[PDB]
Amino acid sequence: MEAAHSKSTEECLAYFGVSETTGLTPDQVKRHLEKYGHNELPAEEGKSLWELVIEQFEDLLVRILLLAACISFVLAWFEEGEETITAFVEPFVILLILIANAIVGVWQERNAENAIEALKEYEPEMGKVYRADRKSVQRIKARDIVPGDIVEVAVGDKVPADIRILSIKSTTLRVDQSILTGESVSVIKHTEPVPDPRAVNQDKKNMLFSGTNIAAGKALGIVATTGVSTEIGKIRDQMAATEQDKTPLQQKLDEFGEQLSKVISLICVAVWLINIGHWIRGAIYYFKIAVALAVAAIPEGLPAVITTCLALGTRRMAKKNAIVRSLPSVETLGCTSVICSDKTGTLTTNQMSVCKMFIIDKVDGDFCSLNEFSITGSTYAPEGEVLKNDKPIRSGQFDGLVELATICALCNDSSLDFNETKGVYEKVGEATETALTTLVEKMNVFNTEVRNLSKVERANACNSVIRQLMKKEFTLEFSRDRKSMSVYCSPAKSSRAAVGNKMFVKGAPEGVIDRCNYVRVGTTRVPMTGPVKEKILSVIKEWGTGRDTLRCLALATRDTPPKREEMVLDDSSRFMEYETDLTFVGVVGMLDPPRKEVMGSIQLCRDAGIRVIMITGDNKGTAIAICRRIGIFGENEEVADRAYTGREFDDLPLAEQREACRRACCFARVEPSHKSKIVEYLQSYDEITAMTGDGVNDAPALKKAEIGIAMGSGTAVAKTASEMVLADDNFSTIVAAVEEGRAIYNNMKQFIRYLISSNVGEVVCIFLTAALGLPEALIPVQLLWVNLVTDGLPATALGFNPPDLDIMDRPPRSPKEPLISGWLFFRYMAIGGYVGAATVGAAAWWFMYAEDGPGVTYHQLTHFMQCHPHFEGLDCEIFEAPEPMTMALSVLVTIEMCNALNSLSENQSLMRMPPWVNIWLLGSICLSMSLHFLILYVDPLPMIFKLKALDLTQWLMVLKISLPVIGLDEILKFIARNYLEG
Ligand SMILES: C/C=C(/C)C(=O)O[C@H]1C(C)=C2[C@H]([C@@H]1OC(=O)CCCCCCC)[C@@](C)(OC(C)=O)C[C@H](OC(=O)CCC)[C@@]1(O)[C@H]2OC(=O)[C@@]1(C)O
Ligand SMILES: Nc1ncnc2c1ncn2[C@@H]1O[C@H](COP(=O)(O)OP(=O)(O)OP(=O)(O)O)[C@H]2OC3(O[C@H]21)C([N+](=O)[O-])=CC(=[N+]([O-])O)C=C3[N+](=O)[O-]
Ligand SMILES: [Cl-]
Ligand SMILES: [K+]
Ligand SMILES: [Mg+2]
Ligand SMILES: [Mg+2]
Repeated sequence: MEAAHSKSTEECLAYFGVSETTGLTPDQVKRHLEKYGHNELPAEEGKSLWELVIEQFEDLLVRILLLAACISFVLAWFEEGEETITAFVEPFVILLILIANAIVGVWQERNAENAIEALKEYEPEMGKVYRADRKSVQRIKARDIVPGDIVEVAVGDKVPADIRILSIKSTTLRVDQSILTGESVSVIKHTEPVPDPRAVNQDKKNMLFSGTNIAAGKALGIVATTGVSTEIGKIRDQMAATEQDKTPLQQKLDEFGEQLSKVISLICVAVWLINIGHWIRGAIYYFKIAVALAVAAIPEGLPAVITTCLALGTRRMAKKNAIVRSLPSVETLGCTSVICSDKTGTLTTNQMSVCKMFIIDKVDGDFCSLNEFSITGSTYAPEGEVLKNDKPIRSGQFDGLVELATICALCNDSSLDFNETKGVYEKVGEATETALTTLVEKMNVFNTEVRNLSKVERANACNSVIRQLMKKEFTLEFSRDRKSMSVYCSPAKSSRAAVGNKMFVKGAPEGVIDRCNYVRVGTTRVPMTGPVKEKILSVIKEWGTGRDTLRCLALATRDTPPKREEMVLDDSSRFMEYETDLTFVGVVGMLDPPRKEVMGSIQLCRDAGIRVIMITGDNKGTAIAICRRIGIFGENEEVADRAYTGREFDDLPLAEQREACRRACCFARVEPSHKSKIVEYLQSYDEITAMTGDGVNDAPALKKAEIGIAMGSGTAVAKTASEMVLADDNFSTIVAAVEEGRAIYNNMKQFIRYLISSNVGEVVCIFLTAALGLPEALIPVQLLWVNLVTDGLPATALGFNPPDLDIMDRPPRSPKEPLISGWLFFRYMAIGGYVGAATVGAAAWWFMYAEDGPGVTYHQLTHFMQCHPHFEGLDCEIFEAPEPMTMALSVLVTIEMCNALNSLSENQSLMRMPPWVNIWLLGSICLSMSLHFLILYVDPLPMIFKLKALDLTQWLMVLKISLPVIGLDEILKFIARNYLEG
């Protein structure tokens, strides 16, 4: 039954054809099951391990790096293998790296908890239905509840289906709908049809939504929808539907990878360009250079280096209490352009606070004076002080304030509890009432010593003094008609009727103040006149529709109550006349106040070019008032077309909506799906958006946003949906979390540039040793070992570079900003040209012009393949020698050690930026050298690798070749800052 909130109770009973008095039939329930299925959100299952590993292989660079590992296996099989059988295992290192880099990724994806299973925790197991099967109530499996069933709910029950209320058997039925509206105050339901067929859950006061739970009362209803078709079912349907996008950086690495897949295909054509005429050996040569061509092109270990860089940011962030569940999100938080954030529980403490209160002062003539007070503290904890005119006063010095707190402590069902496990006070009962309980604690009316109390005894210390002052005989409950409630108290002394027993009354100000024939002035009573009533009804309207928009409760007493045996308590309708001839005492103003640090944190995002949008299910006038307090709006700023309710927003034509999401800062009366749209719209303008929330109703927006941030105090659902938890609930840690993102990516830019322009030299070299007939090509094992650990250690040290000073004064980077720019392309083309020649020039220097180099002949080194009169006097097996290739390896090692010293800063001299500033960089160069020394001096490693040679002079030669790269860059660096300024 769709739109059941708008039809009558008879109409709903008629829609299915049932009476309340007797349920559905076994005939009906069987047919309904076959029509509507069972009552359950369907579980969503993760990917199988087979289908998870396969996803690692979809990337092209690993799809071609896999292809090169296979090609190596064949070459390993052939007699070059069998000449040196032990050292054919270079593919296994390739394969092992592909297996490792894939295994860390699957563990990244395998370790993950399900936010839909977290939602199904709101499905109750059992349900109470009346069916025609039997006369009594029937407790059955809630998944067997079909629509049209008659169901019953009492205190503490989870509502098992979306239910239209038929009969509220208690006085009020109070429901906790935080799962849909994000609010915590109990909603008072009714049975009258709500007509608008496009009313939001906040307006559907006659509905009971599956997942929500009953706070107080008992009710009977008829099921409107079961299973996925329910408001909570729409939440997960939009949660399973959303699909998280590719990181902007991972887009570039896919962009970059997609181009190597093409430029690798092209260099293989230029090798075949050797057709200038002006079989196993020929085959092996085409392949043995193709494999090394791929190994020299794709930056292996860059996935390894990137992973450990984020993993350390995860570790440093946890020091600042930001728990990062997804490692790729530590950089996307830097380019956050917009921050969408929930209100209650996020920007505010979600703890009702009594900010202001007043009582009468003077009443003479048409003049009426009020004592107005201010109460500090933004939490249920009894911490905070009462102020009059911003100077602290002692509440118990005002006789009117004594009565005000007595009414607050006695006309109250709520309590205060200190959770020793959590270390924080928690409400016991209604949020609205618990606020009054905390007020009495802050305003220690009878001056009870509370400094030495344990934290558990402090919770109710002051209320318990008042409880022992007067005995609470009975309580006239809250009822919808009068919007008021009362308690009947007897003095519990020997004075009895002389000191007199009293009625204490609290409720909506209009209803109470009408039934107030007197006005309390301290101890004395004065008749309620026109002027006095207006003066108090004036201030209430000011506190109601002001810059402080506060729910006001009127506190009155009845000094001469009716006779205890004269009042009947079966009937909630006589209660209003019972609460008559009252004496007005005072008024209190309530607010879920913003967290201490939220305001300043917003100003910091504004300073960093990040806007903040509030999106709340709370009433609009309240969200606007919290917005002014936070700084989203000005204190006197006339919000006009800048704050919309979900309905007003939905009423705009689709075109105007996207423009609204760019100019509007506040959104209220919002259903869960409304938040996901606004995120989606902001994303349509291609700015990275961040969603902060804590409730279940935020899980759609938390998933859609590129970066979800859940509060620690929030629901599990919200955490499971998001990529970051604020352990300490400190909103300031978001601003700090961004700073890390901006800083990391800057360092990521360096070690990506550093590791890539290292890869570009390995292709210039491998091409030179292939275009010209040079024997000495770098062996793939060297490129691997260097690109993995010899280049890995330095690149990771670029991750520790100092951050920029203005890092938080620049606007967010464009997500499509390219890493290698225009000149920086040339700068690395020139750097790539050098290191490409420096490794191949060493190769020739051994044979041609060296004392231990027997070859010489240069022109014959270029044509050494055939190997007799042209090769006479020289051994052919001397070209396989390991000594001529150490220079190539040691050139590349020393130049990339030096190129890493150029990577500590783009476009800036190291004469001006000494490597001292990054001490980590220098130590990492040492270990790559110390490990390089190891790969040259221990038989198991110089057998796979090359042998040390010309130690006295070769080392000088490599150091003599590697120096000009610092000058090449330092000249290119000076060319850069001379031209960038103009
Ligand atoms: C030689 C080794 C590599 C890995 C290579 O070819 O990378 C190219 C390449 C794919 C790009 C280029 C490289 O371009 C060249 O190398 C041009 C000359 C090639 C001839 C050499 C043979 C004689 C990078 C290396 O810039 C330079 C320094 O030339 C990175 C850059 O931006 C990045 O991808 C950096 C972020 C990872 C990309 O041009 C990139 O392609 C893109 O899609 C871009 C736009 O992104
Ligand atoms: N934003 C808020 N700030 C402060 N309080 C809020 C706020 N929102 C709701 N409440 C309190 O919560 C109860 C929720 O009832 P509900 O039907 O949702 O009423 P609304 O006034 O909110 O109409 P609305 O949905 O906004 O159009 C109300 O009952 C009472 O105080 C109200 C109430 N009253 O409204 O008059 C009287 C009362 N006693 O005891 O007299 C107890 C309440 N209570 O415990 O929640
Ligand atoms: Cl509203
Ligand atoms: K997300
Ligand atoms: Mg919330
Ligand atoms: Mg309201």
